[PDB]
Amino acid sequence: MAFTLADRVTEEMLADKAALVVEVVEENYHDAPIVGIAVVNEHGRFFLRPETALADPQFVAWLGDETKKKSMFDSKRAAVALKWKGIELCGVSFDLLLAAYLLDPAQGVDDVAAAAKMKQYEAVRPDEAVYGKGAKRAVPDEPVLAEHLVRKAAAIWELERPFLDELRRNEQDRLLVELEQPLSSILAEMEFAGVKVDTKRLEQMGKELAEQLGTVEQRIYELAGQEFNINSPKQLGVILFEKLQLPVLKKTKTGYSTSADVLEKLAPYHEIVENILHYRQLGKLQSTYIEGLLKVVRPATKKVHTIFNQALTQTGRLSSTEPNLQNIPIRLEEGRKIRQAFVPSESDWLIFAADYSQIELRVLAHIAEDDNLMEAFRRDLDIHTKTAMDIFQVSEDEVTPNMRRQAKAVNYGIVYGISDYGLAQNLNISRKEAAEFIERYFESFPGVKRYMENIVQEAKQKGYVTTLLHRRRYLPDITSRNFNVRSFAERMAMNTPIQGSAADIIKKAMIDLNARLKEERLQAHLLLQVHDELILEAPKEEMERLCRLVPEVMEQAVTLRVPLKVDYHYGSTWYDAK
DNA sequence: CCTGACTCC
DNA sequence: TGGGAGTCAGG
Ligand SMILES: Nc1ccn([C@@H]2O[C@H](COP(=O)(O)OP(=O)(O)OP(=O)(O)O)[C@@H](O)[C@H]2O)c(=O)n1
Ligand SMILES: OC[C@H]1O[C@@](CO)(O[C@H]2O[C@H](CO)[C@@H](O)[C@H](O)[C@H]2O)[C@@H](O)[C@@H]1O
Repeated sequence: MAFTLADRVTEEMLADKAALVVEVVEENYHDAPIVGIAVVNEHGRFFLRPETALADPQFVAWLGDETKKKSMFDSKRAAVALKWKGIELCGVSFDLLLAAYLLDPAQGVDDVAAAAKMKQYEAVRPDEAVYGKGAKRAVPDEPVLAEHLVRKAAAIWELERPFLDELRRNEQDRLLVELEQPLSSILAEMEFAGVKVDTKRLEQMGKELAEQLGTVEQRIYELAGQEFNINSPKQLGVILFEKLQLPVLKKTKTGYSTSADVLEKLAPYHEIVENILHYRQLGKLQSTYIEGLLKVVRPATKKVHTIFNQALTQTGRLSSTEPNLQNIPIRLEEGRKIRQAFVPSESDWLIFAADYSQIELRVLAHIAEDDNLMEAFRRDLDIHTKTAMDIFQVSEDEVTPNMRRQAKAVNYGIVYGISDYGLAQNLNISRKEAAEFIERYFESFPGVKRYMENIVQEAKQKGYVTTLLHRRRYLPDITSRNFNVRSFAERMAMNTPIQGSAADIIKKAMIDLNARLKEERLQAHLLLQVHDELILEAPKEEMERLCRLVPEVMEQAVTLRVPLKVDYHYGSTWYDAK
């Protein structure tokens, strides 16, 4: 494959359509080096040294010109790496990573060669083959690097039309061009902005937490009558089931289980299990949300810059890494205080948080077209209280707080394909009763039962299920003769349209919201998405406007057979936005 | 490296 | 024997 290893940018490199590679080899692309650039267009194939091209005013103009269209793979990686150099990338019209992901998330496409494999294109090597793995990873010599980047650009160039044609075939071209590609740009902005962190506060928390871990630890050794590694399920298992001879409720492939559920169930036998559960909660706060977080905060700006993986989950959700900012504690007050350390990036700005209320159950109502469930939402009746009345067969007055929490377990459990066994184990109740709860649920919401049956039938017939905005998931195990393998696929068939349609909706909301913020020239901007909620920061002056704009945009992103409902709060820290 | 903890939706 | 994720310590 012929290409020019160029020493300067020329006009023919700047055509109004091109495949572009802006190579960042570090997995975490924030403030990462760009090791090489390739361009393929109608006029030829070119390799450019970053030091050259990125200092060349014409090439920089071209990159930032939205009418000069680029086809790329993982344009967010390039856009963010470029942002860290103060260079704007616009005009990305095709992203091969996002296209491959929409066509089949199960393939786990993470490099151009893997995408190319989908169309039997083989004139390009896998990245791991060129760079090496683990401790062996290195940028090769220029001629080897140059050929690799050009081959990746040539592949994107040849593969664009084939991928667009299949997407169009699948009714997924708009999903790519109108949803995922614009979202990619919004996520790039979010990641690059980062979130500001009050490190003094975390370090203090860590100091205090270290004291308490030592206290709990020593008390556990007292109760056990022995020292051991409490963070070793293997050692813990010997203490519990051999030394203290507590009952063995469950084994894993490797040995005795010490899961939270098992330890909870052992509480009537020995008090130490409650101490141990507490110790492990504290240890995770320390290791992950104090120490782990502080490791990744940029010391001069005190910001953390997550990476949202847009092409990973099997249902269309994002994930968040290094650090994961989608699993910051909230359920326990001690852990929830971590959120006091997430603060606005400017003086006199505030954090604004908006969350969909029960979006999965509303989506289930919509998709199952169950009159009873639809009506409950149409009238905004508390769905957990409703399900309690049905599964316990009582009037609204007689529903105790605990009955509501059990009904809640049923409501989400049904959405996740739970069995009477799992429900009984989760609520620690009789399995006979758990079975009754489920039978009563289905008797009360017959449309949901028909949905579960129908969607499993559809998956068997088509080989995949689909979401509201035409995302798909293939389920080749759905007709397996093996009960376990088939059962798992059946649960995926039932859950994916629900979870994935919810993901579709919040993504569209993010796009609609950014349009409105820019439309109104507000300084407010998105910081995070946490599956069913959006977190922003803005000047304190803008709260009044956001209180109106943010929920309206989120609620109206799509129109279902039931309303969508959005709650929202704001305050001086993420913790206080409640 | 994998497993089994913890955390979130 | 409930869906979708990431990180950490221990082994
Ligand atoms: N028994 C339960 C309860 C909750 N969840 C989950 O944890 C998430 C958050 O649940 P939650 O906040 O409690 O939902 P709400 O309906 O809003 O509860 P509530 O009305 O009391 O505020 C859910 O999306 C679901 O993934 C679950 O898996 N099993
Ligand atoms: O850049 C995000 C994009 O890159 C991929 C590889 O193509 O994932 C890589 O980067 C992730 C973010 O740092 C890492 O978590 C990872 O392990 C690495 O392979 C895609 O999966 C992702 O969408």
